[PDB]
Amino acid sequence: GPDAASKLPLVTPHTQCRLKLLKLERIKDYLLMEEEFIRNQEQMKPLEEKQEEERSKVDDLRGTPMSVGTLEEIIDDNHAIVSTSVGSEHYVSILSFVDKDLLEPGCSVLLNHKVHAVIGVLMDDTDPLVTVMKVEKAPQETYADIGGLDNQIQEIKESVELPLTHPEYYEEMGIKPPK
Amino acid sequence: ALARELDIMEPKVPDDIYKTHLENNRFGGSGSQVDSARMNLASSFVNGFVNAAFGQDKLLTDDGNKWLYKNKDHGMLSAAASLGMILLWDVDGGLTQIDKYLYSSEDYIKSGALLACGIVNSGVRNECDPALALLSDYVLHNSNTMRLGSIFGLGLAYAGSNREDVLTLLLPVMGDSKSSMEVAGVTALACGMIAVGSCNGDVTSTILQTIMEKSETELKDTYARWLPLGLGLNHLGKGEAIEAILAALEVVSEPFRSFANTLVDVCAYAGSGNVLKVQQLLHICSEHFDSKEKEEDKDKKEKKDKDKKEAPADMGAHQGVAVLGIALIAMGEEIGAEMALRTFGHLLRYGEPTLRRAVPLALALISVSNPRLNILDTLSKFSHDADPEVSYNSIFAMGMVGSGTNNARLAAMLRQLAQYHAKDPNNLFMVRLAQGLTHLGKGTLTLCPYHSDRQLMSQVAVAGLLTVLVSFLDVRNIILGKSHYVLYGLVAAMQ
Amino acid sequence: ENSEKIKVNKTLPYLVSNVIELLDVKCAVIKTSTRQTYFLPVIGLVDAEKLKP
Amino acid sequence: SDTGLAPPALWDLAADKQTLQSEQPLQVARCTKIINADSEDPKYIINVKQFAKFVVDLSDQVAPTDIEEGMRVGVDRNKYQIHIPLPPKIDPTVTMMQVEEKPDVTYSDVGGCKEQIEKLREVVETPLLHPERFVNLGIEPPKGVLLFGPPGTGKTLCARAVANRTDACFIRVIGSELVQKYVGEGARMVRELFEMARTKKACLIFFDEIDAIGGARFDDGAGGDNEVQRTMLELINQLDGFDPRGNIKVLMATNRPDTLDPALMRPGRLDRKIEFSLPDLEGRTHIFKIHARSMSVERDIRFELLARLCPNSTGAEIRSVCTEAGMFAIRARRKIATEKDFLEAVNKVIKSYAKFSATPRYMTYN
Ligand SMILES: Nc1ncnc2c1ncn2[C@@H]1O[C@H](COP(=O)(O)OP(=O)(O)OP(=O)(O)O)[C@@H](O)[C@H]1O
Ligand SMILES: [Mg+2]
Ligand SMILES: [Mg+2]
Repeated sequence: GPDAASKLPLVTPHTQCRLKLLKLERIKDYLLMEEEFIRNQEQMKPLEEKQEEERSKVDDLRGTPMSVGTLEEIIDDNHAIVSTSVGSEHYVSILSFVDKDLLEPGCSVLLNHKVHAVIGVLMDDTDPLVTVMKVEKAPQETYADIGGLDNQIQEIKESVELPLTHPEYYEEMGIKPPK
Repeated sequence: ALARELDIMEPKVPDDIYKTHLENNRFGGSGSQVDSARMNLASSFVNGFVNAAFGQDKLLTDDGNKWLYKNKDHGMLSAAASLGMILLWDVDGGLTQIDKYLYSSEDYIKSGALLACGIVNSGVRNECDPALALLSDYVLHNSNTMRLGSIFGLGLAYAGSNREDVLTLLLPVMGDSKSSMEVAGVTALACGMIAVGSCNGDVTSTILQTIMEKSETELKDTYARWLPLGLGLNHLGKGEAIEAILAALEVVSEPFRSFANTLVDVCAYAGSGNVLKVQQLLHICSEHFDSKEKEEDKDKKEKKDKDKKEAPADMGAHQGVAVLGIALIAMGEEIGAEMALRTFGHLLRYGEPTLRRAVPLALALISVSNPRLNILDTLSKFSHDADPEVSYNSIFAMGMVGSGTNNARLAAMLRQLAQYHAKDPNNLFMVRLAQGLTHLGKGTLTLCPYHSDRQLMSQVAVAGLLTVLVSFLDVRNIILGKSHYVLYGLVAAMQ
Repeated sequence: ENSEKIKVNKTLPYLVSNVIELLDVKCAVIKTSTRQTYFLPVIGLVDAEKLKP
Repeated sequence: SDTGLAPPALWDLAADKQTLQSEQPLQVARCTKIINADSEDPKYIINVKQFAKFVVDLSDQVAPTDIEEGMRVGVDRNKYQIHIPLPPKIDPTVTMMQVEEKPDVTYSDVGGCKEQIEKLREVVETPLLHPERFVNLGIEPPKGVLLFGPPGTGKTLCARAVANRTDACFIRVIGSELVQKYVGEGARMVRELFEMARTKKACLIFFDEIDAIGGARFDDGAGGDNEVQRTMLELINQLDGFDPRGNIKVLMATNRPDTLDPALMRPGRLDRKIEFSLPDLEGRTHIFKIHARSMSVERDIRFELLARLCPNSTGAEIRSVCTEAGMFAIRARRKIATEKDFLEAVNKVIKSYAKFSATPRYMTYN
């Protein structure tokens, strides 16, 4: 999804070109108005803190013993059928506090322990299959180490490595890289 | 010529096949056909537009008599206008046979036909300019109804025209209060957009025609918003030396003068990227009205923030939208502040899924708690990707149809007439040039349909007036052609 | 009595069970649809002969 | 955090009061399944998942016609009263077969199959679109098509293309998904598939590579394959089986036509058989054009000569020549190809890799 870093990787100037300076100052002015924009409205309208009050109310709406279950089907929005812990299916009501986007049919769901409903999705544990074949780094064998085979190293370089380092070549002749 | 003849394939696209891909709705009813005109009227609107530019692709016109009988007496008046849309850009082809049948009864049906004339005659910019000669006579003729249709078409047909004779001529018709209010009100919007320069004489005169109105009409009108819009674009680029007269002479007026004066400032300051000018709008304006009963003003304040922010080097667009969600909806007022939904689609409306639509607007589209709230957001989505030519759009459209407010009729036509209409092919709606920083002064007309749908007194919900939702379309074509003097033809590729 | 008789039946939710052994030491042993067995001393509002194992 | 933190602005849009207004007034129900409708007036017999089989009647707002035997319905958690009918359960592995995104290929990237394409549109792209033409005559349009040919001829492309224009729902099937561990549930995926399709007024099923579950009936006295055979029978029985199949129009393409049961290859199920033979001279001269468009060329290239240098070259072997001829230009560092580059391409993809190939040992369909 969204990336925390890389706000604007506009390194095209790649130099002391003034264009770098203009964009940076733009955010500064916007930041200044936002500062007194939030705190000012946060005094005469002490309803939601957004930092301690926002989280606090939802926790009460949640339950101390948060439940874990499998979402089995997606009935109309705000409504879903979630398989209970052991073997039961409940026609629970989806709460808007959830992102409402990660609700894949069968991943995971957190439910209140008394009025069971959807309270939140749970990230799925890395399945053991992925870890089985997820080679991290080739220990020691380099590419000049192989030696010997020369005309045969160009084919592999040109099928599984070039289209990822210099896509332009299979970008201007309109040819998809060998499968 | 090069699209159908040279190309071997030439298939037809009936409307029924794709009208209802999901069959859940038809299950259970097992037919149960009804003669409701509300259902029939909406369906015709969707079908009519898609059949444009299809001379031989017409099937519901030869035997269309039956459709006329299945509706109310007054329903056909709104549907009468849609007939003209089929024969788009027909200077004289369609009018040749209409004249011979003019000498006939049923003059009431003729009222709806004229509305179509304005759209077809818009953009041709004929040197002889036949629109006035073929429209002036009926306007001056003494009848509220027959000239009622002529009022809407005249403004749209002359978007590029800026002759002062028409603008002054139209003033008396709207200035005569002896006729229907709607007749004057609907006209006032058209005249505002025609003049994009200064037009000092009429801009001040237009203000006068609004000043000498009773407090009840001025306060509770629900129709005076468009008045500054025409003036706002008619005073763009003016400095403080010009607004000094307006401010000095507007110091002995009612507090409503502050309400209207706000719009002019933004339009005049087209490019004024800054923080000091924007701040008092949100904070000072919001706090002051909390001690009085005046309302319906903060909504316009937020929608106009798009100006001088459309093209922030393609970097301020994402930042601006984020603040709105956490500011205007996070803790804003319950109704007015929460109704800042049509602002997001106004800033950038071309179609960019997964980064600016699913998160910002798609989340609020399922607000089943209040159908009225969904009304603004349901129409908001269609505006920004009406014709994006993207095949990965229909999945979301079906995510609500058949799974939300289906029993209610008021919410029924909100989605069907708009959500299913986003499939129009070979069409583009972006107006920015290739550079993306130089906007078109007359191309910014896609701003009127951003508060009228909110109230809906004889605007959208009430049948009788729906051309307001058809006139704001002003864009270019998406087809590029190459040819030679002797019709040689090349196959040069593009990337 | 009918008012009181309906009161127990008025609790419409029943628990379906299969009769296991209609012992005559006219009693019945049932096996509710929850894997629980019982020894209803009195058959209840049903004949003692219409009930076959 | 890290569990369900959504846009905070949307939480207030959630109207926590309404959520409390919904986290109390709205009773949570439990799924169930009806077995009987004991007569008298109400008295519905119910079967919760794994608690018991209770007896329930109604609450107030569910019309008696709204409920029928064997229908999913929610129930109260305290008194067990039906409150809302629930949708039937479709196996998630069978519900993932529905294509939600159309493949990006149209009926203009397949060349030489003019007759095949035309014969594949009067059974899957005309009965549904313009369905009134056949009404003014007594014709039940053929329902089902078998596409067979040597590997890499275009069986899937002509199918992937039909899904790009079809208006009715398109359902995938690979022919290996219908193989499952336990006896039984290899026909459930073939019973659920058609139940889902019948819920759609127009539906197409593409049984791609129907050879793993479409074999011939073979009794060796040693308990040969039987689960796959049972699954095939269910497929055969759901196309013409004493029950109108509906509007489902099957479309199965097989690499090995001479292996199918002589019951899946009769009119009624797999009605029309479309042969995908190796392209002829006019054909492979057209495949070259459809694959060498978005590439740099000498313009003056004898594509016909290249077509005649690979007589029995499948469609795939022609794209590999085009995708490889430009490869010889990336290596020389040039940016515009040449005929000599293509000729070296044919010498490598057609005559140099002919040792392995697939065409010589498949045109016998064995
Ligand atoms: N007539 C054709 N025109 C263009 N490309 C073709 C043609 N026939 C095959 N191809 C190419 O074949 C490739 C895909 O082959 P495809 O899987 O459709 O073949 P197949 O023989 O039906 O497959 P299989 O037997 O392996 O299931 C694509 O790259 C496509 O360009
Ligand atoms: Mg295949
Ligand atoms: Mg046959």
